[PDB]
Amino acid sequence: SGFRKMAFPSGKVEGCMVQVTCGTTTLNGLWLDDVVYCPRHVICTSEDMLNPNYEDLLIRKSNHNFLVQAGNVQLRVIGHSMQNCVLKLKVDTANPKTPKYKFVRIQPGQTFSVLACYNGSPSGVYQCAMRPNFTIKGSFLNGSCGSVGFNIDYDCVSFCYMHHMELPTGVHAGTDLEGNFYGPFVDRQTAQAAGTDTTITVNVLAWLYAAVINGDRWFLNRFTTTLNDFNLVAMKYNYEPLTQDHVDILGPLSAQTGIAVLDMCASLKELLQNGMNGRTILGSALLEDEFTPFDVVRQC
Amino acid sequence: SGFRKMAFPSGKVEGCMVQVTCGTTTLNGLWLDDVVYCPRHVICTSEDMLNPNYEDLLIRKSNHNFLVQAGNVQLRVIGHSMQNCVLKLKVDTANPKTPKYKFVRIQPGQTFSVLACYNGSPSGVYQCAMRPNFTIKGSFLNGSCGSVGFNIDYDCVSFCYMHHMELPTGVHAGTDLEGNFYGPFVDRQTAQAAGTDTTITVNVLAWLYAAVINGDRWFLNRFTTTLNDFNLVAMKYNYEPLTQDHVDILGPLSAQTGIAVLDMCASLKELLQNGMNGRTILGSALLEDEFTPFDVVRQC
Ligand SMILES: Cc1cc(-n2c(CC(C)C)nc3cc(O)c(O)c(O)c3c2=O)ccc1F
Ligand SMILES: Cc1cc(-n2c(CC(C)C)nc3cc(O)c(O)c(O)c3c2=O)ccc1F
Repeated sequence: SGFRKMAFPSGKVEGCMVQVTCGTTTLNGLWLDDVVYCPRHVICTSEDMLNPNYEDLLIRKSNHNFLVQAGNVQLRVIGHSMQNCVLKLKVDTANPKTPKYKFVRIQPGQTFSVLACYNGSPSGVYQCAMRPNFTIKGSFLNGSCGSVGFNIDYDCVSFCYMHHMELPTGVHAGTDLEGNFYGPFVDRQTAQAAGTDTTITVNVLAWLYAAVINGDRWFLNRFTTTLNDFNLVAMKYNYEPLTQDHVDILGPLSAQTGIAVLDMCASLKELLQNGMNGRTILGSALLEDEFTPFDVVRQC
Repeated sequence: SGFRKMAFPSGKVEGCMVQVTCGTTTLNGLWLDDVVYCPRHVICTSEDMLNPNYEDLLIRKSNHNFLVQAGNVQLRVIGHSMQNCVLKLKVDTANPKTPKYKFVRIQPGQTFSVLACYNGSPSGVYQCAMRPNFTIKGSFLNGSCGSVGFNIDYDCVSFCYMHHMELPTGVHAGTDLEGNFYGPFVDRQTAQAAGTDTTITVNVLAWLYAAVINGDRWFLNRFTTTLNDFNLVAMKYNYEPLTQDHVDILGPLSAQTGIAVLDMCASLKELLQNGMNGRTILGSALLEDEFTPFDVVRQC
């Protein structure tokens, strides 16, 4: 029993975190086989950021401009190149702690764990969702660039996020591990801001199921709604539309609790229209939307 | 910016988790140097639990009754003994991944990370507080016994919790690593239940400071209160009394935000008397009490 925001064990990723220094900037890098991945703005000075031509700055660099430290051991950089917004520093040593890994890009609404790092040293691990507006509500101080997000499946680490910058509202923007930003953000100084966000409906539903599995039942009722009538209510309250595919995905959880998806939607409609009247669900007074259906099955 | 429930990187603890089987029971063990630590009820059958004499059950055991598996490698048990409520299985191999470690007992109100494990395999990591009633609000399914709680300080893992059982309200009870239970709980079948709980005041205050550091300010005000007048309000709302030592501990956070502790107490008094009026603090509609002052400084 119990339900917590649970990250994946981070050990497999901790063994890949290194420190990359170029000029006066030190940030974090991901060391897999004989390649070190890090944000390309490591090659920039502060005054470069207005309109950096990264093609410029990189040709003006050479291997010895990059100091790579794995723990106490210096790694010798033997090659450098750019892929989109990440830098690939080829080193002379394959990381013996390289786990089986994948570079996958996630969808808004999916979750992952973040290993927050400073100077190549892991500091903490926590769960995140990719928001519908492609930001993440992380916890990052200056120095955390290069920290990565990931899922683990059996033995295989699927890296999905690298941290690049904080936006003006305090949320976070980054790339997949091929260097392509999530969302309409760039690694140069602009007034870029997070777009408007929505609540991830299928996740809220999944979390309600986690609540029923854990003995919270006060919000259940005898009503059902149609998918169309629920979606009218969702749009009013700034929730993603619910699709039949979401309904299908919630199936297992529906079967385990004996509460039909559209039966649970009726409860969600009541919660949105009436609030909670001073009660809580799984220790929260808000509707939580950063647990996927998979996260719930995983933990329950 | 941002503020999340952040666990410590679990890699150092993952390398110590093993699987301990005795009879038909398989649970988790902590492998440090040439000793494997696990709950002593691993030697019990279900029908033993009414009034087990653990001195009994253990003398009726021998080394080969205990199967210890570290990943795929079987560990040979060469000694067994009981210390309070934990079993110490001496094995013929010192764990080469033994970190620097300590066995420390924590106080109610302190926090730690839990590496939830099944069959010796780490499943997830998350943050917990030891409640004032010595339970923890964890996330544990059957099979999770032997999972440990810990803090990390520099390079040193201070183990503070081993999981033993779930209580009827769904909260969790366990021991320190010397086998002494937190709170008035026993590893035998009774109607034992969590005692009444209170809210950890100094932590709520710390979290309010984390909120001010992150730009949440709507709950601040120009009032101050006396320590005694705040404590009258705390007792009414089932909050721990606030001591001068708590006030001292909050000092750094007070200095960093320029908000005097008793100034923040006045805000806490208003929040308790009026609620939040539909607003949120750090994404929560409840007053959070599972961040210590240290947790806040650590993350901010
Ligand atoms: C103005 C601006 C700054 C950055 N920037 C840079 C780039 C540097 C040359 C100032 N380096 C970082 C390093 C970190 O370790 C970190 O955590 C960060 O957030 C940043 C970061 O944001 C990115 C785009 C921009 F338009
Ligand atoms: C009735 C009762 C059960 C237990 N008990 C036992 C003991 C076993 C012989 C049934 N083994 C566990 C193994 C886990 O892996 C786990 O997660 C658990 O919660 C337990 C657990 O609770 C402890 C005291 C009790 F009075």
